[PDB]
Amino acid sequence: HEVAQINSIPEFLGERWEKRAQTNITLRGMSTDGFKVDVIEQHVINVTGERA
Amino acid sequence: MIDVAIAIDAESVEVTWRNRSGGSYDSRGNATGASWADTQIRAAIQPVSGRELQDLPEGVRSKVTLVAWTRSEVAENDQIIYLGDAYRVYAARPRPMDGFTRIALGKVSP
Repeated sequence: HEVAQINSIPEFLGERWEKRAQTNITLRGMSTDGFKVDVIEQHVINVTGERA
Repeated sequence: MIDVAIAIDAESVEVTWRNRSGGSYDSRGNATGASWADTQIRAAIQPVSGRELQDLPEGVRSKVTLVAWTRSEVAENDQIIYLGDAYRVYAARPRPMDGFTRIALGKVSP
Protein backbone atom coordinates (compact mmCIF):
# COMPACT_ATOMS: atom_id res chain seq x y z
CA HIS A 1 0.00 0.00 0.00
CA GLU A 2 2.53 2.63 1.10
CA VAL A 3 6.18 3.00 2.04
CA ALA A 4 6.61 5.50 4.84
CA GLN A 5 9.19 8.13 5.76
CA ILE A 6 12.81 6.95 5.80
CA ASN A 7 14.92 7.99 8.78
CA SER A 8 18.66 7.74 9.40
CA ILE A 9 19.87 6.73 12.86
CA PRO A 10 23.66 6.23 12.97
CA GLU A 11 24.71 4.36 16.09
CA PHE A 12 28.07 4.01 17.85
CA LEU A 13 28.41 0.22 17.89
CA GLY A 14 31.71 -1.56 18.33
CA GLU A 15 33.97 1.51 18.32
CA ARG A 16 32.54 2.77 15.04
CA TRP A 17 29.55 4.81 13.88
CA GLU A 18 27.43 2.17 12.14
CA LYS A 19 25.22 3.75 9.48
CA ARG A 20 21.59 2.62 9.66
CA ALA A 21 18.24 3.33 8.07
CA GLN A 22 14.69 2.27 8.87
CA THR A 23 11.20 2.67 7.41
CA ASN A 24 7.72 1.14 7.61
CA ILE A 25 6.21 -0.94 4.79
CA THR A 26 2.51 -1.78 4.94
CA LEU A 27 0.73 -4.47 2.95
CA ARG A 28 -2.98 -4.99 2.36
CA GLY A 29 -4.76 -8.30 1.86
CA MET A 30 -8.07 -10.06 2.31
CA SER A 31 -8.86 -12.54 5.08
CA THR A 32 -9.27 -16.31 4.82
CA ASP A 33 -10.61 -18.78 7.38
CA GLY A 34 -13.27 -21.43 7.73
CA PHE A 35 -15.72 -22.66 10.34
CA LYS A 36 -18.31 -25.41 10.14
CA VAL A 37 -21.88 -24.09 10.25
CA ASP A 38 -25.44 -25.31 9.70
CA VAL A 39 -27.92 -24.51 6.95
CA ILE A 40 -31.68 -24.43 6.26
CA GLU A 41 -32.95 -26.39 3.27
CA GLN A 42 -36.75 -26.53 3.80
CA HIS A 43 -39.60 -24.39 5.09
CA VAL A 44 -43.08 -24.55 6.59
CA ILE A 45 -45.77 -21.84 6.75
CA ASN A 46 -49.26 -21.82 8.27
CA VAL A 47 -51.88 -19.25 7.24
CA THR A 48 -55.26 -18.78 8.92
CA GLY A 49 -58.01 -16.20 8.62
CA GLU A 50 -59.19 -15.53 12.14
CA ARG A 51 -62.86 -14.81 11.46
CA ALA A 52 -64.55 -15.90 8.24
CA MET B 1 67.27 2.67 43.31
CA ILE B 2 63.95 2.67 41.47
CA ASP B 3 62.30 0.00 39.33
CA VAL B 4 58.51 -0.36 39.41
CA ALA B 5 57.79 -1.26 35.78
CA ILE B 6 59.90 -4.36 36.47
CA ALA B 7 56.57 -5.85 37.56
CA ILE B 8 55.07 -5.51 34.06
CA ASP B 9 57.85 -7.72 32.70
CA ALA B 10 56.70 -10.82 34.60
CA GLU B 11 53.68 -11.19 32.31
CA SER B 12 53.78 -9.68 28.84
CA VAL B 13 52.97 -10.45 25.23
CA GLU B 14 53.82 -9.15 21.75
CA VAL B 15 51.05 -6.84 20.54
CA THR B 16 51.42 -4.63 17.49
CA TRP B 17 51.16 -0.97 18.45
CA ARG B 18 49.67 1.12 15.64
CA ASN B 19 50.37 4.83 16.12
CA ARG B 20 48.07 7.26 14.33
CA SER B 21 48.36 10.72 12.81
CA GLY B 22 45.25 12.55 11.71
CA GLY B 23 44.13 13.57 8.26
CA SER B 24 41.92 16.29 6.81
CA TYR B 25 38.74 16.73 4.77
CA ASP B 26 38.07 16.61 1.04
CA SER B 27 36.59 19.74 -0.49
CA ARG B 28 33.30 17.81 -0.78
CA GLY B 29 33.28 17.38 3.01
CA ASN B 30 34.39 13.75 3.37
CA ALA B 31 37.14 12.51 5.68
CA THR B 32 40.49 10.85 5.00
CA GLY B 33 42.13 8.89 7.82
CA ALA B 34 45.73 7.96 7.12
CA SER B 35 49.28 7.83 8.52
CA TRP B 36 49.54 4.63 10.52
CA ALA B 37 52.90 3.44 11.84
CA ASP B 38 53.31 -0.09 13.21
CA THR B 39 55.69 -1.45 15.86
CA GLN B 40 55.85 -4.72 17.78
CA ILE B 41 55.73 -4.03 21.51
CA ARG B 42 55.22 -5.78 24.85
CA ALA B 43 52.14 -5.39 27.06
CA ALA B 44 50.43 -7.02 30.05
CA ILE B 45 46.81 -7.54 29.04
CA GLN B 46 44.08 -8.58 31.48
CA PRO B 47 40.38 -9.29 30.75
CA VAL B 48 38.49 -6.75 32.87
CA SER B 49 34.87 -7.46 31.85
CA GLY B 50 35.58 -9.05 28.48
CA ARG B 51 33.32 -10.81 26.00
CA GLU B 52 29.80 -9.83 27.04
CA LEU B 53 27.25 -11.41 24.72
CA GLN B 54 24.52 -9.29 23.12
CA ASP B 55 21.56 -11.06 21.49
CA LEU B 56 20.08 -8.12 19.62
CA PRO B 57 17.24 -8.49 17.11
CA GLU B 58 19.87 -8.08 14.41
CA GLY B 59 21.62 -11.19 15.68
CA VAL B 60 24.45 -12.04 18.04
CA ARG B 61 27.58 -10.05 18.77
CA SER B 62 30.07 -9.70 21.61
CA LYS B 63 31.38 -6.74 23.60
CA VAL B 64 35.09 -7.09 24.43
CA THR B 65 37.17 -4.85 26.71
CA LEU B 66 40.70 -5.09 28.09
CA VAL B 67 43.38 -3.26 30.08
CA ALA B 68 47.01 -2.89 29.03
CA TRP B 69 49.65 -1.54 31.47
CA THR B 70 52.33 -1.09 28.79
CA ARG B 71 55.75 0.50 29.12
CA SER B 72 55.74 2.48 25.88
CA GLU B 73 53.92 5.77 25.29
CA VAL B 74 50.43 5.31 23.83
CA ALA B 75 48.02 8.19 23.19
CA GLU B 76 44.23 8.11 23.58
CA ASN B 77 43.37 7.32 19.93
CA ASP B 78 45.71 4.65 18.58
CA GLN B 79 45.32 0.97 17.78
CA ILE B 80 46.69 -2.21 19.31
CA ILE B 81 46.51 -5.47 17.36
CA TYR B 82 46.28 -8.42 19.74
CA LEU B 83 45.24 -12.06 19.25
CA GLY B 84 44.56 -11.33 15.59
CA ASP B 85 42.01 -8.56 16.20
CA ALA B 86 42.31 -4.80 16.47
CA TYR B 87 41.51 -2.85 19.62
CA ARG B 88 40.95 0.89 19.93
CA VAL B 89 42.13 2.82 22.97
CA TYR B 90 39.46 4.34 25.21
CA ALA B 91 41.47 6.22 27.81
CA ALA B 92 45.00 6.28 29.17
CA ARG B 93 46.40 7.06 32.62
CA PRO B 94 50.05 7.92 31.99
CA ARG B 95 52.48 8.00 34.91
CA PRO B 96 55.49 9.97 33.63
CA MET B 97 57.26 9.73 37.00
CA ASP B 98 57.72 6.08 36.04
CA GLY B 99 57.67 4.57 32.61
CA PHE B 100 54.29 2.93 31.99
CA THR B 101 50.65 3.75 31.31
CA ARG B 102 47.24 2.12 31.73
CA ILE B 103 44.88 1.76 28.78
CA ALA B 104 41.34 0.60 28.06
CA LEU B 105 40.90 -1.36 24.83
CA GLY B 106 37.69 -2.10 22.95
CA LYS B 107 37.42 -4.50 20.03
CA VAL B 108 36.71 -2.85 16.69
CA SER B 109 35.28 -5.60 14.47
CA PRO B 110 31.43 -5.64 14.56
